[PDB]
Amino acid sequence: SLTEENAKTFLNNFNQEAEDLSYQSSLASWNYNTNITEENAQKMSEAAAKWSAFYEEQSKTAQSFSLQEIQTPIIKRQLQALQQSGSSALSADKNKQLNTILNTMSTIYSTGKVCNPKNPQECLLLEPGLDEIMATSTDYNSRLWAWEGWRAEVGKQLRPLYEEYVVLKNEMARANNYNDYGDYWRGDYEAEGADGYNYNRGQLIEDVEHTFAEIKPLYEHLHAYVRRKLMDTYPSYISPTGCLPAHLLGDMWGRFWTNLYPLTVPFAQKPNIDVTDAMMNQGWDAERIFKEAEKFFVSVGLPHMTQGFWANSMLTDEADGRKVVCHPTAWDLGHGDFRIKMCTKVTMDNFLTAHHEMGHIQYDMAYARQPFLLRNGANEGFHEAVGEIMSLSAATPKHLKSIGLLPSDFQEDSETEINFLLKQALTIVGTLPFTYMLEKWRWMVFRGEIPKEQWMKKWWEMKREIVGVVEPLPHDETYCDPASLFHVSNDYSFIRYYTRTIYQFQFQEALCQAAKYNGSLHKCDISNSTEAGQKLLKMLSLGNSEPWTKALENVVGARNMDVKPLLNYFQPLFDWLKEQNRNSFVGWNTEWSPYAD
Amino acid sequence: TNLCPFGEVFNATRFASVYAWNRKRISNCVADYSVLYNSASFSTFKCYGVSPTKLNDLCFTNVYADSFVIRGDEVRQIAPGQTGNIADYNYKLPDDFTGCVIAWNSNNLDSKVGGNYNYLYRLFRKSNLKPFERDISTEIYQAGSTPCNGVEGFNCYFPLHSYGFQPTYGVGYQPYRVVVLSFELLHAPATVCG
Ligand SMILES: *[C@@H]1O[C@H](CO)[C@@H](O)[C@H](O)[C@H]1NC(C)=O
Ligand SMILES: *[C@@H]1O[C@H](CO)[C@@H](O)[C@H](O)[C@H]1NC(C)=O
Ligand SMILES: *[C@@H]1O[C@H](CO)[C@@H](O)[C@H](O)[C@H]1NC(C)=O
Repeated sequence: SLTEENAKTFLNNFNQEAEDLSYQSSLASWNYNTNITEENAQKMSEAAAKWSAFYEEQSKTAQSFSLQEIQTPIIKRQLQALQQSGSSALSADKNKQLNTILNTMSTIYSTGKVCNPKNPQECLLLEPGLDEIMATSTDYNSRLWAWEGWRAEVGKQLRPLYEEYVVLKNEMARANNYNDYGDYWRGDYEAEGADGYNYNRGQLIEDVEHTFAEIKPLYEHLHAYVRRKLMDTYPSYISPTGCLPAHLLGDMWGRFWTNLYPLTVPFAQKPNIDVTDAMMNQGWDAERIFKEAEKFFVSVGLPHMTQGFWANSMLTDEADGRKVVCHPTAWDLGHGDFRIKMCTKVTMDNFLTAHHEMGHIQYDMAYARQPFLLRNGANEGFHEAVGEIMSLSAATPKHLKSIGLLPSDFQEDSETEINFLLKQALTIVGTLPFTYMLEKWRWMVFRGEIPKEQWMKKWWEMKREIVGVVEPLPHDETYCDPASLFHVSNDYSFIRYYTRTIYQFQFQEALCQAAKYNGSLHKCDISNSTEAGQKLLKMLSLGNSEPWTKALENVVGARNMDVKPLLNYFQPLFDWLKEQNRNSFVGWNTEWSPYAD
Repeated sequence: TNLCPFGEVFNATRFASVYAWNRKRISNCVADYSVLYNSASFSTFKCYGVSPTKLNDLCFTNVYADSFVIRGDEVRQIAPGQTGNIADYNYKLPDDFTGCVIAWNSNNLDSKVGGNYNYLYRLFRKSNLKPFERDISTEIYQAGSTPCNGVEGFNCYFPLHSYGFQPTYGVGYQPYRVVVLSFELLHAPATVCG
């Protein structure tokens, strides 16, 4: 009759074919990432090409279905999701140029070398030749030159690349009814279709600003605090009032801050919790590490992991003979194929990433019910947070005690809490300023509201006004620093690692509210209950069938990024940071010059 | 007055696609379903008639035995009244049906790596089918009202699709072989004994 029945029929056919096409393509991709050879490398080509071709051909057809007569919401969202040609809105030549330039980015990140200026022979690369230099080697000039040379090389080798890439992606997003590729990314939160649940595509910036000035006090506190000890280390370069120098930071870029753990640890006498030697002297292997994570998810009431998972996964580096990728990832191929890819050295951290990846899975396993276009997390943000509240609820002393993985006499004193909360803060409140600054810079660089001739100037200006980090030397616009970050010149929506942060703590409190919990948020577990699992499941098994605001409201009762609960989680550290800051200058100025003599 | 090919129905190695489900009428059996009942290896023994006991004790007139192949999560669809993706386009039992539905996951046998494409199932059709009536047809399905004259194109689709099995699947997407025993008693002197 009307376009409704024709749409429904087309969706039936598209599902029943796309499932198998995707399965075969992704299983080829899997077999590559487990058994890298030339054979499986080639075999990745044909199936991926087949999938991309099916998508092109079957999307071009679903445009005669003009969305004016779609009354039912499910089909409306489905067609709205399928009617995107990705980058196809370009002519074939521009699309070729775009994939070419993207691959230049990917490879020029995979390569890239710098040779020490006094050691013209020890010439290393970003990955594990430069990471360990700028993680623990405390000598100032060493890391200074390391960071400097990396930025300089990748700048001279990437500035024109990103320079033209911005214009190309901008024209692409322009051809698909979007102001800029920044609007393209933002359109990932554009969820709508109910009473008030309509979340616009521009409201995102408003919620970001609203949610970031509320967290600013904690981060200024912790920044001044860390600056105290980092000035105690080098009382010759750190400024008593200005922001701390860039290169002398935790990781390569400053995005994470857990690498600067010892130089500014709290009182260095308390035993930081870890159970490496504990199960190491009990003789646990990878499979026993995962047995416990599965037991944790089956306790809370989430579904029991499946038998195909245990025989097809890659729990541990096999005997030898094969060249693996060695990076933990959760593959869900489809059709009920759930697999985990990771090299498992018995360790505390490889005991929490277990929980994280199995959370990724336990999510992908719940929404294996929707019609295959509603098979992504409620948005691009819920996913890396569902597999994260399970991690943070596994680092409590109470959990480790329950399984008896540490001495069953631990006292859980104040100092333990403070050291642990600072440990977690140096990543969770350290990633937020840089993430937000970088994403607010990309958003301002797509919209052309800043000159192409002026990209690094305002870049470092925002860096030092919203993150609190000054550049070691004043680079000119012959460089393009932030492209150096992996997530920049590899086309990933990076605001994802912002939102989930807020999200997870929100989620945390939600379960802790229903899990009948009393104490401080940070000292909480979720196991040995059912409602604390089912109240998550009710949103877990929806995909993006429903506009993410409703899915969110099913568990939190709120409707937006609502960061009260984060500051509640870091409340003890908030107080103790205040107390350690009774005689410091919370805040910074911008006058430190690299060299004004 | 002898045992009859129940085994030859079950232990065959060529089970036919769901839509083209073959049927092997059996007659004049000294039939012992209990050497079936005590298998304890089937994935689905849901009976809709009399207990295995009274089956073994009573002699019926004539029996019919269906056999086909479907994914895992569709062994519940073969049942007296159940809608679904196939369920009424490939094999739709009636309302008072009085036979049993045997089903077993033989993943290893029926599903070879790379894809055992030789199994077909009929997707969207014009109308809901009836008891026991197979549909072998392959006439193109006309979505709207535009004529396409027997070539799949814009809003013109092929009914028979195929779910390519594999061994690396879920417990619900694997080839669950199924066999349906439909009995009936009429005015004729009952033949299949036990
Ligand atoms: C690994 O790859 C080789 C050749 O690429 C192949 O012969 C072998 O069967 C593969 N191993 C597995 C476990 O798939
Ligand atoms: C959960 O309950 C089991 C038995 O009821 C007990 O052995 C275990 O210690 C409990 N763990 C937690 C974290 O409550
Ligand atoms: C197995 O199949 C063969 C050939 O179809 C048949 O002769 C045999 O009787 C079957 N097995 C049993 C136990 O009947």
